[PDB]
Amino acid sequence: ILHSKRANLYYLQHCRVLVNGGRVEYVTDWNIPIANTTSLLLGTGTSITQAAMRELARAGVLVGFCGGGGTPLFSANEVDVEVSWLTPQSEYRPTEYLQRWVGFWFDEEKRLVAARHFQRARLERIRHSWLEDRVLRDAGFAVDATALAVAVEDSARALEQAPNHEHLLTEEARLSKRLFKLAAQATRYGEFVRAKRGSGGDPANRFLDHGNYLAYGLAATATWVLGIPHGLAVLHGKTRRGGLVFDVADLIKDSLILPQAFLSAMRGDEEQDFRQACLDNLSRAQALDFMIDTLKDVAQRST
Amino acid sequence: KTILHSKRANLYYLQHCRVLVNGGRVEYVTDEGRHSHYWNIPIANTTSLLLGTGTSITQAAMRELARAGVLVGFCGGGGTPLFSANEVDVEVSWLTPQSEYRPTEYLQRWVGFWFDEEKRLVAARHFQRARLERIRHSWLEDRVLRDAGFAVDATALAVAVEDSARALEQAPNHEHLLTEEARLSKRLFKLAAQATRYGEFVRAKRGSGGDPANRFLDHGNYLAYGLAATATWVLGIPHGLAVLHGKTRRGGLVFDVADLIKDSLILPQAFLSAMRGDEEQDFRQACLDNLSRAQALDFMIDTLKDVAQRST
Amino acid sequence: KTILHSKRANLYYLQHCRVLVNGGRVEYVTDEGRHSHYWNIPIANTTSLLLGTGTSITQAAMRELARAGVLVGFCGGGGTPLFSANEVDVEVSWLTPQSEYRPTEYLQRWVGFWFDEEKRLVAARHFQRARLERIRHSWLEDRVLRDAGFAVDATALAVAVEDSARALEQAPNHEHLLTEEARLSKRLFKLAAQATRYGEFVRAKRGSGGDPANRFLDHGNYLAYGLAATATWVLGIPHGLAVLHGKTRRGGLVFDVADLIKDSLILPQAFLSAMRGDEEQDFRQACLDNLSRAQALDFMIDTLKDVAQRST
Amino acid sequence: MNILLVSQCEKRALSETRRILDQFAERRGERTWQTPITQAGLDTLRRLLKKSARRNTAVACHWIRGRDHSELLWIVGDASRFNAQGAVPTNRTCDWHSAEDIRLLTVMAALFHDIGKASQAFQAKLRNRGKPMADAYRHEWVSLRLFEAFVGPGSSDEDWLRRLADKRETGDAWLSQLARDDRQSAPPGPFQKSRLPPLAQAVGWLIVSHHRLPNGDHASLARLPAPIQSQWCGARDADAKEKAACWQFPHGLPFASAHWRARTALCAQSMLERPGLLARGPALLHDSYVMHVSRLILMLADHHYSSLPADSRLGDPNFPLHANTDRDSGKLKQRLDEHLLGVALHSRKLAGTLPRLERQLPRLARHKGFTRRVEQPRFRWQDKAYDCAMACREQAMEHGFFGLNLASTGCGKTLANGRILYALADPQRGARFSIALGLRSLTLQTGQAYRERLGLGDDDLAILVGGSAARELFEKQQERLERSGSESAQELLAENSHVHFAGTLEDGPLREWLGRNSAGNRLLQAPILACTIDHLMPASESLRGGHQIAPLLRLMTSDLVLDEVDDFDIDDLPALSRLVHWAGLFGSRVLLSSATLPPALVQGLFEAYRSGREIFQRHRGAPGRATEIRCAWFDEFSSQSSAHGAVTSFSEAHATFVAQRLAKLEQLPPRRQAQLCTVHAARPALCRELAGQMNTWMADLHRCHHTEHQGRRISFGLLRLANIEPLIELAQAILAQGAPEGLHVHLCVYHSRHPLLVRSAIERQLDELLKRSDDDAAALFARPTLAKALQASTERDHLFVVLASPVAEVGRDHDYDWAIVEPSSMRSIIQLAGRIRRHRSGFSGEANLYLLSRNIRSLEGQNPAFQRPGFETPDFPLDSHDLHDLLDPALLARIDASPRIVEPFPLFPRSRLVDLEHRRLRALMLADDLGVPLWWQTPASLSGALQTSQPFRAGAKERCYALLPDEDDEERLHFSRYEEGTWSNQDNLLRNLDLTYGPRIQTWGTVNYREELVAMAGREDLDLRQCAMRYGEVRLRENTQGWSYHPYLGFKKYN
Repeated sequence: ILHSKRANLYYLQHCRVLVNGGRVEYVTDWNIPIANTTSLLLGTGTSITQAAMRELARAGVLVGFCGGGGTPLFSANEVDVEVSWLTPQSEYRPTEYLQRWVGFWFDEEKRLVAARHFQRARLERIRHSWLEDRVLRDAGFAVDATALAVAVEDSARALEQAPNHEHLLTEEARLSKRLFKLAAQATRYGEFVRAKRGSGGDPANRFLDHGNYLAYGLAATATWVLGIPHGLAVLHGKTRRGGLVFDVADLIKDSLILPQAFLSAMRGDEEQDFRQACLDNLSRAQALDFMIDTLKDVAQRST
Repeated sequence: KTILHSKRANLYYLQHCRVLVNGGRVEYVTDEGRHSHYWNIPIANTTSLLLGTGTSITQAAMRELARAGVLVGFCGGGGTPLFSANEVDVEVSWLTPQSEYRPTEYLQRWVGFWFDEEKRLVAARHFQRARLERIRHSWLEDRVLRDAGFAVDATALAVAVEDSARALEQAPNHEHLLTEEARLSKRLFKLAAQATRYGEFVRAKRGSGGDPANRFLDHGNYLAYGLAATATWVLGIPHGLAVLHGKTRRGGLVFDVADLIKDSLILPQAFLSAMRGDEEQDFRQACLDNLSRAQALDFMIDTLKDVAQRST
Repeated sequence: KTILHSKRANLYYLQHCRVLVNGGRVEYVTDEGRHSHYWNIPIANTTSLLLGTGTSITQAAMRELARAGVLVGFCGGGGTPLFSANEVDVEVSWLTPQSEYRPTEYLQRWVGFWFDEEKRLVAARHFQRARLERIRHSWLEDRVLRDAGFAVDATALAVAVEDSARALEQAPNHEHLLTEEARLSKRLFKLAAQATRYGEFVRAKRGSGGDPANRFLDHGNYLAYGLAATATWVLGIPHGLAVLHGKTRRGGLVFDVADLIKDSLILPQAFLSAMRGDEEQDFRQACLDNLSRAQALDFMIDTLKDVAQRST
Repeated sequence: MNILLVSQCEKRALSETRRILDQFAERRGERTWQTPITQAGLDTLRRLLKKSARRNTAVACHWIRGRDHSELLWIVGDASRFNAQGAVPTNRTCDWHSAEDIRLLTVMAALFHDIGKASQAFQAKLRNRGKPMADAYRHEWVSLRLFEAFVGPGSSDEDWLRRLADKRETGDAWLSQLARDDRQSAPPGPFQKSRLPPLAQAVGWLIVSHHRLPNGDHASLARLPAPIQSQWCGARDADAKEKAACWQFPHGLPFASAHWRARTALCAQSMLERPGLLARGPALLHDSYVMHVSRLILMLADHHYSSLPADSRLGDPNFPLHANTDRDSGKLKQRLDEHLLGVALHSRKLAGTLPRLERQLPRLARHKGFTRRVEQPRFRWQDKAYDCAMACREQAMEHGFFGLNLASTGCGKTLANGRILYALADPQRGARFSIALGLRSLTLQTGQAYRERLGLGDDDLAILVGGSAARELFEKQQERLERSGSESAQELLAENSHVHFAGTLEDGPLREWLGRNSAGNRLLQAPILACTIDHLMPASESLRGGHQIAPLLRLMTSDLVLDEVDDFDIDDLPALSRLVHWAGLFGSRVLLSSATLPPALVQGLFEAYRSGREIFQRHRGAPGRATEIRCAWFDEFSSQSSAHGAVTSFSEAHATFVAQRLAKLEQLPPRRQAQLCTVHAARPALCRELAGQMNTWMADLHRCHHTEHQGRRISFGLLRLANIEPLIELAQAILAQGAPEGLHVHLCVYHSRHPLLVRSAIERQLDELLKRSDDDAAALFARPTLAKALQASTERDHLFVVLASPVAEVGRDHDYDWAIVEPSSMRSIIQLAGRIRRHRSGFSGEANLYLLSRNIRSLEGQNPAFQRPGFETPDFPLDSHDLHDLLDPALLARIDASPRIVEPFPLFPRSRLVDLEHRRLRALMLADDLGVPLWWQTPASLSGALQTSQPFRAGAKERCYALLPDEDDEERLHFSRYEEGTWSNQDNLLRNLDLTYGPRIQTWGTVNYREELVAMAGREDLDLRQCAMRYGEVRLRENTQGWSYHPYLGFKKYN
């Protein structure tokens, strides 16, 4: 239920939230710390009432309606700002990460520094999931070990310098292009070229798109939890819609979605089974908590 | 495919119903004692929903609502806030869609200029300058209101607006701006009561009024808040980044945006509907007609754009 | 029970149909090649029918029509008279109900004053005095026409109407009155063409025009004739007792009564519909709207009553 | 606004109507919705309803205009369920005079069409999975020979019919009566003398021409189909064994099959029962309408059934023969009996379907932009034309129409044409017409401009982008198609061609045969189509293939507009005459829209239309109607109309209208003044000299004419050159020469050799920056693209110059201040004059148009100098090539359509340019001192001889190229070449070109290929490489050395 204990979030599934006796009680056909940091995430087969919303409103409990398992995040309550200029009088807990994000965002130098930190975290996740953890490999995802290490080292040696955002984007594209071929070799799926715009008919392409959708939903949940808007991207262009969501999701995109997609293509599993496997893997690695921690660290390590 | 969010006409206030998905359609159910009636909601033509007392929503219905960009708010019945946190009240608990990815230019401008107190008081002054202009426009230079029985004393309205503008020009800070806004609203209430030969009107607070004018004003505040929330979400600006009503109201940008049309379109219609013996549904439909005819949502969006652009 | 004949809104122009009784209902049938479609006629809300080219009626349908006081006329298609008796033309062959018994006061007044030539020219002058007043009213002192794109040169209309009234005051006989009416109608056509930026308009006779204005004028003449026939029958005055257009037109009282609204409501609407790219059905509906809004039938009834009363 | 939606849908349409309308409105009744809405939302709802609309869909939207006055806004779907006002009935209860003959002929020819596939050689070739061997004889020819065998020589038209009608007949001894072209003594053709009765001859022509037209060689034309010989239809030089193999039938012809013989007997008995059917034999044989409608049905049915999968529900289950093999695997697919029976069934179904096409196809009705009157005195002839068309509507419907829109350029003729053809339509049903622009290739920008001018969305107007393609795959793909045994499997329309339409394609009447998203179905379902005349030419000029089906169906089911019809080259005129004749043949109404129509061309086209309309009237409509074509004339000053049954009265009426128009044209004030310029007489030197002169010339023109605001002078100019390679050379010469003196110059290169998307981008920029009006300096200087360019430099004077090929004369609404024009033909001069100050009023009197004394092709010394484009030929030479002698000096004072519309007398065809043009046009079109009238005077439509003797777009053999990005790397671009459904790689043929920039000269109105490609791929939601291969073609003549490519100059040939 506790999707991300680092942020105090809860996931409710197949239960009706209502108020009887002045206290919210989730009558499933639960003991929750109703306080300024509760942040419920209602899921499949859940219905809420107006009284439930009122009692969750005079407790500082932000409420969001997410999909099945946690992603996507359809709609959620809006987090307020803890800026001293405003004086929000409520039981809520306004966040203070938007202030730091705005304070570092406009200078291109600090934006680039944060983007390079993002890429470093991405590569570290690749090396941890692909090599340090053999659970995926033992599941049937034997890799070329040394080749992946060489590619990660080359990507790090390219990202550690060459300023300008386009250079970082090109480096990320090259890393992904090499990584896809390495994964194809590892799983022996054969020759494979990713079809842009989600037009591919191969199992790998559709599974990769589904994983992209799940990761984007998770990133939206993380940004909503922290309170940063989606516009203030760090990697993508300032004109890209939902840039921050894509940047946050890219941390766990290549590390987890690619191996699970290739393994599900090998096994020939259905889309629902692949999605369930992806959700289980994301739960295992504390993906949401990792993205929240990475955003918090990026914000704090630039002041 | 659904209409552009700024070109949508409907707005729904619901009570004593159950909002759910029935056969792929978003519908609300009302219990008629021995039967249950399912009524469809045109999500592709509705800007926002308002769920009053005795409502409830499900995850499927909320998923289909947050896929055509339909905002959902949990208001309170009888023109009453959701609750009252001691000295402050919150009226609507907004559930803005998050899967829709919104434009990313106005948001950057707003976050860039929003953290400077002087640059944020400049924005409040610019917001009030448009409110006064639209009040003047609607009350005087438009014939639809006059043909419906609204006969405002042109000289009195002109002098009131001129005094309000003069006070605005010499505003030292936010408190005096709020005081001037309250004074203008009270004088406008008196003028509107006189114009519709409504009698003696005294404004009641926190939905304690009994006469139709007070109830209709309290109800129309919700429509104004819904339109303002829709506009702010469409431009991608968070509700919390207020410029004037941030001292006491959570999500104050909604109230600041709604103030542009609250005194210019809601106010005359409240007294016109009271004088006509209208029920709440008829007043709501009349207010929606007034907002759609005058393109209130477009005015809110354009004013937000102008404030953001001039902020630079 | 049916509505009062002066409070009825509909008017029907029919073509290429078969009017009959189907299951106790008066309906007309149109052949769609492989099917026949039956359309109902609201007899309890229709003042009169007009059967154009290719129509036919039965005895049962005509019996049910002449039981709610619904007049039936056999016009000609494309704004053409029924036929042309050498130098004169007849447009509508009226079938007035005879089982309904009409009031018997206005008829006595009309037959009493009608056989004196001086007392019948006095009536023609009084008829033209109301036509001028209604022209002035509709063209100038009413906003509905102006809000739809009609912007008449106020000074030119005023001087034209003043000259027409001055000519009326010194009218020696019927011929000069007819000449003045024709001059005023031509000048009004020119003014209306200028007002709607229609270009250069030259009036065509006997339905020979090709531009939309001529066709719409020829069509609206039929609606005017229908309303006038309804009014004359309602007051109980026979169609034949004319005061102005009795020299060349059978049933001239219909034309005399229709002249009151022909130049004041049909004329602006013809050019307004022409500029808007309207078909004949849309122009007909617009004209019916104008007549119902301005209460043209009530004006005709009241003018006939006033002429009869002042005759004594 | 408040709208009220009422639905009369049924069955499957009701579910979708409810699903769509429940999202936009609230229910009021069982089938009634109502909601407040905005105009944009209303348009969105209407387009959503029209996209997914079946045949049962019927939705009406009402509106409240004025109290007590409702107004029907539109009806989506079946409009017959509502009356004019939108009501509904309270209860509903229950002209082709040669349809049956066509149906019987088509069915019989379908049954006998592939009877020649029983040959041992053909069966072996179908079963030969190894190396293919070309068949000696075409299967159509042996099918015709078998028909001759069965019918018997000299047999009467009733004897063979009765013999085939006897089901108890298995006398295969008739095979002994067969002939064999493989055998010696040269057996007589099946059509000569009495080898075929007059009816079996018609069926034999239908059989022999179900894949290609019998184009042969060589009084002969008038005697058709008699002179048809074996050498006319295919045939190859092969050994005697191969020739003999095509005649032996080991497994027997499909006569033993019970179902085939039963159907044949049924058809024969039906033909015999028909009263007088065996009497119209010679009449039907030479009737172009009957034969061509029968052949269209037969070919479409064959094309449909050749793609269907095998069916065991009809035909002998264990028949030994076969018809085709699946191309995917090569295994045998269809038995011959099943194929023939299916082709016959679909032929009968199509013959039944065709009469319903005038009511089942979508139409455009209730449009207000075509009926709304104008408010400005300038555009007040568009209303006179509409009134004139409405006055004729009934007579035009009853007898036909041949309109002539002779209004001068810049008057807004597109809206006038739309309004005229909408007025000619029945108001209850709606209008359907085509806009055939006289261009080689239609860009997307021109289609969008047509949509904007007519005020129509993509739900009402479709655009057939690209240009027509001559047969290139006729050698490679035909091999595979013949090997598979289904030669009628090629697409009805070309492959790269795309129809940009977003309307009702769900339940179209011809969905079964054409497809659903296929480019023929969109071409037919679109109420209004914007194509080129080259797209409709394959209707009448298709020799080999089914390319003639979709254009022909469009011709039968629509009207016709020929925009810029005189722009066609003189050699291509007979093809246009044939197209007009067939437009008049199938009941279409043609409206010619050109400002410079000479009398001879108009007379020839009218004669063709009248000849076609006579035969159409003989088959469709009330019999006995006299051929009185309702001719109409439209112009900027008035509009007339009259009926004419001969070219003798039509010529007089045209002359009268031309005289009146000229009289009214003389009194017009002058707005263009032309001055002759004499140039000083290879490429790198001549172009350099021209660029040197066009500095002083441009300076003088800018000084004379310009716009002044805030002390800054900007002037827009145009330089037109006859050919492209000289244009590119002169562009380089200007570019590496710099500004003349302090006069900053912006140059734009615009020709037809750029990529299509690049060309459309250049057109989009030039159509947005070159829109001018009187006293528009304040807005002109505030335009962003102009603003940046002006502010960047410090010079107060700017020269925005456009260097354009003859492609800038058609479809370009541009207002220039001055122009330097090379002389090609008088029409070009008039069209380019009609563009300098075309929107503005007020003339300063100084010369604004400069004409060079002689063209480049004369400076180089080539003779004839006025050719490609031009009219000069060795047969019609010119005594001079200097404009000082070929032009009347009085013409430079005022240039308009006057020299072109009227015919000067006496004609001096070797000293005056316009006299030469008129002499050539009257020599070819009419007669004067292989005639065009032979297309309808003699039965030449039964063979492809005319299409080969007078070809269309003959000469150069262009090849399709593109800048395809690499599959692996999007950044890398590869110069490809469409060879046969596969883009090869030709990087070795392309090289970069280096451009040198002079002082103070940049390039304006250009585009980057990559950015435009990605932008249009995103707009169309298509793959980037797919977008490149679909809208980035460039047609270049084959050159061994290759080409040099620059983004701002296009592809220049390299040697």
